[PDB]
Amino acid sequence: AALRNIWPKFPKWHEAPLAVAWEVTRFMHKVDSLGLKYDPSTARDVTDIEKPPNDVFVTAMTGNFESKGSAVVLSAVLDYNPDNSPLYLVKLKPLMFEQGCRLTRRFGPDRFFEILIPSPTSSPSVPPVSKQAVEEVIQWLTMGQHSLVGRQWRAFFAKDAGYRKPPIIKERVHFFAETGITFRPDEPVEQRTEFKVSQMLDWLLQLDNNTWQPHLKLFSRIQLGLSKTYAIMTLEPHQIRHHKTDLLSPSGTGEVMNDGVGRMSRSVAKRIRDVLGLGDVPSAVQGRFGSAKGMWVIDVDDTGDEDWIETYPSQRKWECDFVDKHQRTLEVRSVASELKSAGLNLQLLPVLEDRARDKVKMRQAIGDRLINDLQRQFSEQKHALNRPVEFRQWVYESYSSRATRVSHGRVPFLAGLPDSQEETLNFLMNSGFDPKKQKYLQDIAWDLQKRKCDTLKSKLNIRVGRSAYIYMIADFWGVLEENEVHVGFSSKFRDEESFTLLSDCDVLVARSPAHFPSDIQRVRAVFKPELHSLKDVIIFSTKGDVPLAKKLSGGDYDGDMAWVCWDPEIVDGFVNAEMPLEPDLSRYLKKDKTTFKQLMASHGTGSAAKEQTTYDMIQKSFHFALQPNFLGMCTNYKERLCYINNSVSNKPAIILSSLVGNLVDQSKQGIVFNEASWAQLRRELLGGALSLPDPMYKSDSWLGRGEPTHIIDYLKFSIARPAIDKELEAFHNMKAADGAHFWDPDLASYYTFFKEISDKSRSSALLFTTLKNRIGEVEKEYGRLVKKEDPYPVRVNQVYEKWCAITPSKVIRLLELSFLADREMNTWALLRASTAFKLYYHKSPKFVWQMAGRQLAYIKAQMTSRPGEGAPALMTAFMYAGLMPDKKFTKQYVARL
Amino acid sequence: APVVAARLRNIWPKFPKWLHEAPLAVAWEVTRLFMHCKVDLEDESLGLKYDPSWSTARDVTDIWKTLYRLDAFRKPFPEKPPNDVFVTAMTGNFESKGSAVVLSAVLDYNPDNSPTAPLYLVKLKPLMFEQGCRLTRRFGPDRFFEILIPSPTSTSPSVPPVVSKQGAVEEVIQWLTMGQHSLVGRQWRAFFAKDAGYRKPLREFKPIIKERVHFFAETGITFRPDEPVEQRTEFKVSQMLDWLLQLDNNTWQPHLKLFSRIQLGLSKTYAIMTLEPHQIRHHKTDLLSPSGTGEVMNDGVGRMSRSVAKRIRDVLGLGDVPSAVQGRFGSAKGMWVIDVDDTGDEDWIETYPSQRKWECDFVDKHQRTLEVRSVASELKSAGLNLQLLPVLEDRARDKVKMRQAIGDRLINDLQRQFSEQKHALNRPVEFRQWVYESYSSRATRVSHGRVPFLAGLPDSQEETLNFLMNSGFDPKKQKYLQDIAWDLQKRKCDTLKSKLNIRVGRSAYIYMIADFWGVLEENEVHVGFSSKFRDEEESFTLLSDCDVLVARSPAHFPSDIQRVRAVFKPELHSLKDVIIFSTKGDVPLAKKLSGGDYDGDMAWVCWDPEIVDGFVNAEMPLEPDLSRYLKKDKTTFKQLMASHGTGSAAKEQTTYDMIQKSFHFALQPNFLGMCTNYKERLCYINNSVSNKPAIILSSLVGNLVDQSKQGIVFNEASWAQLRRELLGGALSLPDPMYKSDSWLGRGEPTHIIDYLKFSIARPAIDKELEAFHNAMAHFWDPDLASYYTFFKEISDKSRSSALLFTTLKNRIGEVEKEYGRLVKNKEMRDSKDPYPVRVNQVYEKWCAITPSKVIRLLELSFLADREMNTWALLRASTAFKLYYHKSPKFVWQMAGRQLAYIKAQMTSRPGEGAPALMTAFMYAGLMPDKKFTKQYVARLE
DNA sequence: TACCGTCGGA
RNA sequence: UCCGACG
DNA sequence: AACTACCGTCGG
RNA sequence: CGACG
Ligand SMILES: [Ca+2]
Ligand SMILES: [Ca+2]
Ligand SMILES: [Ca+2]
Ligand SMILES: [Ca+2]
Ligand SMILES: [Mg+2]
Ligand SMILES: [Mg+2]
Repeated sequence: AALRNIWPKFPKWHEAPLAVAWEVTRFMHKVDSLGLKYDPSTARDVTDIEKPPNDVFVTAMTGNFESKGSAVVLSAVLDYNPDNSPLYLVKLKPLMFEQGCRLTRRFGPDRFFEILIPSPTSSPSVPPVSKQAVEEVIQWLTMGQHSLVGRQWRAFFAKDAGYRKPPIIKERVHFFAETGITFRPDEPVEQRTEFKVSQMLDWLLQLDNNTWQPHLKLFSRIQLGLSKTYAIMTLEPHQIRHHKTDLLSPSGTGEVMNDGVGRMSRSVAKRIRDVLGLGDVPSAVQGRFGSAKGMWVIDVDDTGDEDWIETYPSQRKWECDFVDKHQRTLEVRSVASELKSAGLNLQLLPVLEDRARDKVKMRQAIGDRLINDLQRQFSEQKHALNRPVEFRQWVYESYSSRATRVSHGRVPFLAGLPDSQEETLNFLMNSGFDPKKQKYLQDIAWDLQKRKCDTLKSKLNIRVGRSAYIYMIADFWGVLEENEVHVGFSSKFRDEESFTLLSDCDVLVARSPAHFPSDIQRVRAVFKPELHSLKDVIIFSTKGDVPLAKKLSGGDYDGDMAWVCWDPEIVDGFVNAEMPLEPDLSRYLKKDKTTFKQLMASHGTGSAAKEQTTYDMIQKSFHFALQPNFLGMCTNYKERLCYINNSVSNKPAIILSSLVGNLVDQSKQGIVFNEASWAQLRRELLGGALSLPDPMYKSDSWLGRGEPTHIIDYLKFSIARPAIDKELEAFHNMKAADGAHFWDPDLASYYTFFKEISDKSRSSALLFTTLKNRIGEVEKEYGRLVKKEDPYPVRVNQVYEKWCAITPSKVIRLLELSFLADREMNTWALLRASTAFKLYYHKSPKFVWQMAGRQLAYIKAQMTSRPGEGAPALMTAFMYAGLMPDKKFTKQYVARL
Repeated sequence: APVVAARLRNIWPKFPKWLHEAPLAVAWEVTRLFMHCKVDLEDESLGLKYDPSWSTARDVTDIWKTLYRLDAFRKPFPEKPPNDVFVTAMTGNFESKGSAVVLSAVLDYNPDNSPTAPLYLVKLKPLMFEQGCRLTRRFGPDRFFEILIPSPTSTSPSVPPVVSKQGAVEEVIQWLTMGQHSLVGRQWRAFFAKDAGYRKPLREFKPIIKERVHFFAETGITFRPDEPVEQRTEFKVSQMLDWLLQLDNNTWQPHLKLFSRIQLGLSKTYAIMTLEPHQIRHHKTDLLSPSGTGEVMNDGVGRMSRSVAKRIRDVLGLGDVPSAVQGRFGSAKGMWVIDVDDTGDEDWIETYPSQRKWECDFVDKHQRTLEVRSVASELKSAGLNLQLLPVLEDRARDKVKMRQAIGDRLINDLQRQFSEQKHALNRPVEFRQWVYESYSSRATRVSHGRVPFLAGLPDSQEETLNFLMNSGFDPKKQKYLQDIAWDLQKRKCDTLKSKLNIRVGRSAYIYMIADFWGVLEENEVHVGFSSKFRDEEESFTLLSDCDVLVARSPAHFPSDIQRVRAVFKPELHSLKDVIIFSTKGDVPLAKKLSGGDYDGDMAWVCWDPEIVDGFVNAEMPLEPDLSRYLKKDKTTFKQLMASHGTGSAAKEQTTYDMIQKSFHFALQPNFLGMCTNYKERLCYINNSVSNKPAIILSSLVGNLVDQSKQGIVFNEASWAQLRRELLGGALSLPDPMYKSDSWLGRGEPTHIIDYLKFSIARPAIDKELEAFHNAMAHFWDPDLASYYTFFKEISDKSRSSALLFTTLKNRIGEVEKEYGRLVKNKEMRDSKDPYPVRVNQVYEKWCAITPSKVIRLLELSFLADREMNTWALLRASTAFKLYYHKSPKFVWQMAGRQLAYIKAQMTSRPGEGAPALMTAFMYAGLMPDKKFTKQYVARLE
């Protein structure tokens, strides 16, 4: 309680633009009758007054916190303050641009403030102040306004942000600015009318027509207003087709067959392409529209050019009138785009094996694939090392630097070589060095492969080229039969056969996470020309008793993606399983069903009652949301117990699958599940208080007895590790080495050159001896500071600074080339590198290459040039970074040779 | 004409006794030098003897160096064979990885008209690689020799009199075919000839029609009477042809048609695999029309097993398995498509009668080897051409509409291609990406193992643009780079206004195939792509539920473009990058397309709705009977043999008769060109491709393309008579106005081509070039003068340095003046020395400019490539200082390389990254990263 | 004054 | 442009 | 002390 | 880290 002054105080020193106030307050970095005064508001860069970029600042000052659909964000991080004298330390983050949302577009980003705060229901770090208290924290966040940068902030939403480092579990809480110093009673940022959270929520959800909803679920729908989305277009009432019924089963079971998905007209789809700047028209988008959320797919039957969209009951999360423009605006979160290979995750393996007709054969196949994959990998690197052009291509494919190059506009350099080992190899190879000839490169290439082996031991990867995660859609047009799916691609899906569609074959579909044996299903891919224009989506039938998506771990067509696999080896043994009869767990899982109406009865009728009920929902929902979550604990418990049983289909496996199936829906479903319910369910149905071990596959080595038997144990320890160990032993054998050597007669060329001049001139000899000596001093400082585990980059740079200081008559002017702004590009730099190489190449080779790699590459390129054999090119750092190896050149050139 | 016969006795270079020991590659390349340097190979004054070193040479320069020691050879050496070729000729038995070493010569008429002078001058070409063929694989590339020779029936004014005024044609033909020709130790006998078109005479020795003639080496000094290239067995041309054609079983064929099938043995192909007899299904009947017309519906195409397709992918290194290949297999020629019904794993192929061009037993393994000429591969956008436009207008439901559209399309296509280059020009990273996507240099880079240079810059203008931007030059700040981009665009505009190749995004040229499986109804076609076919608005992986136009070039009849319905059949989904026509109906759709079929024909396929939707199909034309003018010589091989009798001697004589008779037939003047041009002019002046004269001439040229294969005789008199009796007289029509570069007509253009070129293309091109010229910069760049400044300051305080600096200055103007004479002089534009040779001579003079510690420090003599020393930097800088405005082309072409070096040196900034000095080879293996260009620009904006 | 279209430069 | 195939 | 916190998809 | 299921 005495939680009475957590936020920074606002002084009357109170007329500053909101952006100016927050950035000035950001002083916190820490000064509390000094003559502080309001300097003369029109700044366009923060430096003029951990830094907000100017573009953000201009939009904050002049753009009303909005630009290109991006909103400036008032985000803050709160962490427990160490001192425990009679709580949190606020750290207002820099102003940043984040994608906007319905609520910020309708009321203004400046009126929204988001914080990351430690959960009060959490852990040793939690201060004793643990001895209380949660009600007091929740009251602090909800019951009252919060003053900050001259605005009164009220809380209206909370969501789990997960474990965060000050590690503890932190909540994201959202606040709305209801009033302020610049605010007006009953629009620019400064001239803002005062609006209560209760009205802001009533605008979004139209509570008067939704009091029948469980308030917990209603509260969860607030997330639609905060969904970060691209505003595409606004549609007119006569352009919106609200259906009053979903597509239902033809078998009369009553099941909804298009849960979450509707059609849009082809023109609407075109506007999406135009607004988002997309190479083609998207077949389907994940979006929001009024109360509706889910997927929209092009009506392949739309021949006109008129804009329209439909909604369905399964999509509309609350009764909406769709009157306000912002409730009629199509909002896209993502579009169905070109697919990539998915591989096979380990959760799928137990179910795949559980459903195999021949478990021994299915195991044998997965293992033979992995052995074939690892053997290919090891063999390809060995072949690549033989030729620089081939090794450059392999080194480029193993690690991606484009992100690092784009952010820097160049390959970043530490001292005389690029930061990364893979860039050091390519850079040095581009200058003519050979890994099989220059030991320095040989060693580097040895590290990377040795580190690559260590990455394989840690993580088991079964990669299947013929798999992909794909948005799921339902078949509005009735062309697909119950067990048929349609899959066409927007481009070539490449597997070392290639595909543009799937036709006349079986496929597996699943959703991750898969738990029940039926959470994977085998189906027949049939390409229907009627659907040819829908690409990068998989289309399920709308016939049959139950929608196929429902079978995929309770899936639907509202944004769900399916794992789709058409690898014939993985598919052919699979035997479908009926959906499981889920046990009754109500003894352990209590559902709070209280409706908004029931909440209101406590207060009466009319605006005053409704507003009270609304702030009630918020506080109660905050309590629920802050209750410790057990999804992860129970998921891990299931993994450990199913491992022990080697079963995913027996009685405890179904129980745990049903349990975790309800723990994901916890916020929307109002499911209560505390520590005591977990202890009771374990005691009565599982292994009681016993703490379960971790599966053996969770460590790098087989620490068990006898040969591994669990499929994941078998693949990681009986297939993968022995193969990896065989390559490592081959690599360890190195000892064997007509070999790679540090010495390169090319790199001493400048040294020998200047030695001949020095022998005939005393004046030049003195400069040479000085140079030789100063280099010696720096090599001793490298031994001192580099060979000292303050940080390693800093220490290398420290020597590099001393190295670059080694500086030098027509001879001096020709050596120094003063007109060059970058002294590392003059002839003295070459000479220094050559002389250092000559004197320290065998004693201390890393010093020479780390200090002078850059110039050694220059010397090498110069020396290996041959008259009339083409021209070496001197690339600028920027232009060098934008180039990549040409895969076709390597294959074509290698074939010729 | 025995005066011609006199000048036809010492045409080939003599093979001296001192070179008999030489391997053929030696004899060839040694002979080439003697011929190029004007030294007599039997000159006794030189004391010539075989150098034993030549037998082990791995570089031709090593052999020629020995000759250049002699004073007689000390003129620039002739173009040299690449080293891998030469080694292959010396130790590889003339074959490497499916490539054959080729022996070729070019002949031109001797300008000397002495009665005793050689009629022709010979230039042996350097050994080279070309793809092999069945005949070179079966008998060895070293036994084949091909020449280009002037056609003795040429009527050009340039023909000497000894032939033009004389029995000369009969004497030349007899020279070619009567007996063996001695050359490099071997006896060569002609066995095939084909038209090689109009060729300019070599400068070393007015276009003339030349023939390509192929000789087989029947024997030679090292040959053995009845393998390595040197130990070869005697073999007669008559026998080699019998091996190819199995003449005993083909005497029923017209001998001229039989002769034309020799091309199948010479077709350049990749040998894939050899199938066993039991894997080969010879069909006795083609797929026939279901309506009983007898018409063949799969003319030239058959099925292969899925495993055969896989082997093709493997052997050729393809990304995926190709649905269809163009190939040869024994006597069969045509297309083979994967059997979509094949689920086994057994190798097999099938042949049809329409594919088999002679009766072949398929016993020999070389007659059982699938050979691939080409595969159906990823498609690209096509465009219109001058032949389609009049037919598209003829068939248009609204001529005025289509006319106005085609034009407005040309206009918008020009605007997008100018607007994309103008945006890209604003940032160097973006222009580089645009230049890289503009052209393809991968092929050249892979062959030379680097970017080839001419003097101080890459040869390509595209490579030069990127090479100089890679060193930091901006194309909006340096005029030399702007000028290069300008010239490049002009050239493309010139091509548009000359060829009117209007781009149509939704169009492609696609191999045609027939539907073996009966799923396509008549007038339905199936098109699936192997990957996304992009068009700015829409992208495609297949075509479904739309109308398409299909056509073949040459298109002449109104019905040579056909509008049909694209229907995607899931049964055929695995056949990609081909267009499949129906095998139902009375006539195969392929036949309607200028008489086409499925043996390698490609169709122009258009699915652009604005172009498709106005088109109205025409019915097939009522063709005239032209037998009065086109006379087919149908003489069979059997009939030829009756002149001689039966048995092996008779057959051998008949075979050589076929050859000589077919040479005479092949050397007769061809009228395809004249009659096609006549049709163009007539249809132009009438502005009609559908009236009676248009149909007659379309039917005529339709017959003359088939000429050599059909035995059609059509002489000058018959052309005249044909024009007289059917076409209103033997006239000489005006050239269309669009043949000229500016509008020479009166008033507004009337013909659609005139309209598009002169009303649309020309004004728009001048408009774009006006706005492109306004969206763009100086020659000067202070950075490039940094070294020049640096050294004036030194040489302002040193007399010795100043003397050096002045000699450099003076000698640069010396070479500059030489550049203005050899390259700049418009007079030198035509000279025996071509542009590259003239540049190099100036470059050599430039590189000859050459510099005590200051000299050592400038020279860096330990560097093997003096062009990388600091001197080369000072030289380029000074030259730039002096001539950046007066002679920009000179500075950049001589010193561009070092200028690039100085620029990258000067623009480097401390701690702002490191410039990278790439090796020439490593530089050529890199390509722009499109994903980097887009990611970086987005961060910038 | 004697053709056009598709590919490729081993 | 030149050279080499092909339709 | 010692129990004990999930999978997948895209982007950055 | 940032969204999303
Ligand atoms: Ca869902
Ligand atoms: Ca749902
Ligand atoms: Ca043909
Ligand atoms: Ca044919
Ligand atoms: Mg659901
Ligand atoms: Mg034909």
